[PDB]
Amino acid sequence: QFKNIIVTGGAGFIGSNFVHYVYNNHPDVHVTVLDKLTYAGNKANLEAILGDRVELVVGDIADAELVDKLAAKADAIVHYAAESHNDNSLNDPSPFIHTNFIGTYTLLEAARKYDIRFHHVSTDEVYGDLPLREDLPGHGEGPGEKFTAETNYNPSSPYSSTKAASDLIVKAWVRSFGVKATISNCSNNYGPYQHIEKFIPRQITNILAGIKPKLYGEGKNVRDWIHTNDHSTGVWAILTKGRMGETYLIGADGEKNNKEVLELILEKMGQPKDAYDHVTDRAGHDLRYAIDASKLRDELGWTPQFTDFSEGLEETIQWYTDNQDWWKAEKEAVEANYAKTQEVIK
Amino acid sequence: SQFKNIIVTGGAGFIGSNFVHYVYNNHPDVHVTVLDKLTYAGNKANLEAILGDRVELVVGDIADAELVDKLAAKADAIVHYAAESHNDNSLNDPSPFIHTNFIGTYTLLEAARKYDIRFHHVSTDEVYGDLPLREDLPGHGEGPGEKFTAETNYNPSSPYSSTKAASDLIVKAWVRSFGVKATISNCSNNYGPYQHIEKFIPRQITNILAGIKPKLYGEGKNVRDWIHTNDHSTGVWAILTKGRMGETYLIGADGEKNNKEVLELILEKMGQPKDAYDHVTDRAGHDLRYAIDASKLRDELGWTPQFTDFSEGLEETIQWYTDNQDWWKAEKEAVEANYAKTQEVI
Ligand SMILES: NC(=O)c1ccc[n+]([C@@H]2O[C@H](COP(=O)([O-])OP(=O)(O)OC[C@H]3O[C@@H](n4cnc5c(N)ncnc54)[C@H](O)[C@@H]3O)[C@@H](O)[C@H]2O)c1
Ligand SMILES: NC(=O)c1ccc[n+]([C@@H]2O[C@H](COP(=O)([O-])OP(=O)(O)OC[C@H]3O[C@@H](n4cnc5c(N)ncnc54)[C@H](O)[C@@H]3O)[C@@H](O)[C@H]2O)c1
Ligand SMILES: Cc1cn([C@H]2C[C@H](O)[C@@H](COP(=O)(O)OP(=O)(O)O[C@H]3OC[C@@H](O)[C@H](O)[C@H]3O)O2)c(=O)[nH]c1=O
Repeated sequence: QFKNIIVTGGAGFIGSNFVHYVYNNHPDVHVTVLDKLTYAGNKANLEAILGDRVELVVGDIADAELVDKLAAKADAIVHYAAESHNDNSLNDPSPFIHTNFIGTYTLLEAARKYDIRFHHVSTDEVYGDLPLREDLPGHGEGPGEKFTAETNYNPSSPYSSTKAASDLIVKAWVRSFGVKATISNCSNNYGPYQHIEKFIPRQITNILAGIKPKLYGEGKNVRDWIHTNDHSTGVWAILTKGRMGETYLIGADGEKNNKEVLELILEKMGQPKDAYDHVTDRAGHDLRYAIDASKLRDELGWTPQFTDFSEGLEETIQWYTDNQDWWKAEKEAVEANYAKTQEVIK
Repeated sequence: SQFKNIIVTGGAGFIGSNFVHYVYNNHPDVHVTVLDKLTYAGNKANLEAILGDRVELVVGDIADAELVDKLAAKADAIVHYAAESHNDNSLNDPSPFIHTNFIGTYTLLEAARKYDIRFHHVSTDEVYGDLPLREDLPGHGEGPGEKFTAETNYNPSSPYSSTKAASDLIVKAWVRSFGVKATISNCSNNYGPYQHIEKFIPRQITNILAGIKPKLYGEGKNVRDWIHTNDHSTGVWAILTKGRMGETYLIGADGEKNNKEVLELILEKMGQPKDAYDHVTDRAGHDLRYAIDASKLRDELGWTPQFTDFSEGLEETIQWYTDNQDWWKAEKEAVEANYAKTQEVI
């Protein structure tokens, strides 16, 4: 149904996985990646697949003149570009305001001008926090104990705040101006090409570099893990078959606490169970996230394929091990940045 | 009276100027610095009588970080009214709404964080979206979820209401993440003296005084919950001085009416025939019914509205616009010409 799509943020983790998906499975589609190449953008994520199907344009989603030139030639925008890290947002919120809110607005106005399709990629963090399962009457399976499409927005941080704000203007542009938009809110992704500032890759690559893994407080927090490959298929389903104006939740029923994830990484890599450091906990830290993906399953027939987390994590560890040249140049700098605000608890 | 040097942003507009007069007359220990950009909606005449040693007007933008810093360094609280406030202007040109409502709120929040001072965010019932009419509700407007509460989901409809909702979300995230000392109020439709003639009630009153037909959008079945600006002022004062840090309070006076009935009352009170008006082009995405349950504010802080007789409040408002024609006569032609660009008689 689309032949010339713009993928914003396609040189990053999840966005580049999506571009690979289209290159492999839909070779009749042309992709134009629009990416600013911040600290998180990486030409190596796309270099081997650039050609007649995929092109890279370096620039800012808030650059209205550039966005206009690109949108005049496209039939859809799939929007991943964002500042994506909670810890960076606590240290300096400025680029989150610019990219996440002003950038989304700029893209919406182009979609309105050219009357083209727009899919907004977003997060479960817009809904805030939930209690741990041991503290709920239905132990996580009762009404209201997971997020649904009817859950109230209640974000906790400058990152999650600016994401939620962007979701709200998308929805208002549909009602007020008839923009052809859909929204997705997905749980925590993992897999190859994730930046080493994030939880799973940071621990794996610390171990590879002879550095201790780092756990925030005692590791009680719970995240709902989904493989990026499954997020790609979900977005493709919503883009091509979704109902205009609707919000869809994406998740794979994969809740784990941070302590248990770290213990699995240590064991898989041959390290002792206690070979890690407890570090300064995150201001305003969100407790538990959990997604009920019944609407997407029911309506569009999407099913996740990578539901064995043990096997998915094993393949992820092997990828970081086999591609050390992809991350080694960033290790010292990322760890030094964290050292400015985190220390070992003792 | 815990706060002795406050900043009131947007204090040269309708509701903000009414609040500054309330402070001058009722809290003589408070010095007020107004920060106002004087857009088409700002008017020094709304403040002139009380300008002097107790109230200063500083002309500038809430998005100018350098100016905001200089003022915040001398203050012990910020009460934030500055906004682009009109749904119709937001549909014609969303640009100033993005700049003022979102970037402006962000800039003020960063100053409150820097100086560790109290911040009260003034917002609207429109952040919650729309409700059905009472005749179409199983509880006739009296059941759970048939009026807005502090637990109601955000679901804004327009560029105006979505930028306001977005600003509310960052305020709450700055509280959880950084400990900013903020409260939020969400109020229903205000009326009274000093309201800009682009708005519903003053537009009809002044059109009649000028020899022009009033204008009703579609059949006028839409419902708004009217509160006198004087009661909004006492509500904000209560929340500023006694509210629980981080909480939202709703302000309303149980005054729901449809637009047609309000227009008919104006016509009757001004000695005009009941059919002496035009139906005109309806608003894109028009919100149907708004309604506020103000229980939380009444029960926890002891506030009660004093102007509960709408007929009498409207009578006094008509008299004000009649006695102060010099305050608005020069703006009439331009406001009506702007509306003619997008509104025709139907
Ligand atoms: N990572 C997750 O678990 C997760 C889950 C659900 C949703 N999301 C959302 O998915 C999207 C991508 O997340 P990710 O983890 O790949 O992020 P990432 O940090 O790996 O990549 C972000 C990309 O955006 C680019 N970028 C930043 N600012 C830009 C700007 N102004 N103009 C153009 N490009 C810009 C960067 O160069 C980078 O390539 C984001 O919208 C995020 O909120 C992430
Ligand atoms: N009018 C209502 O029924 C209603 C109800 C609830 C809350 N609100 C909110 O109350 C507040 C005041 O509304 P109002 O009806 O008095 O609006 P208004 O249009 O009468 O006044 C807006 C004021 O803000 C100033 N301003 C605009 N942009 C600015 C900027 N960037 N920097 C500094 N000043 C700027 C204008 O000069 C003007 O004096 C708004 O935040 C609005 O969202 C309105
Ligand atoms: C100007 C105008 C309005 N209307 C209708 C539209 C609305 O249903 C109603 C009120 O219109 P507005 O004065 O534009 O107010 P509203 O859109 O309800 O928003 C107001 O209250 C909420 C506040 O947040 C907002 O700032 C304020 O402008 O009357 C008419 O029928 N005829 C008119 O000429």
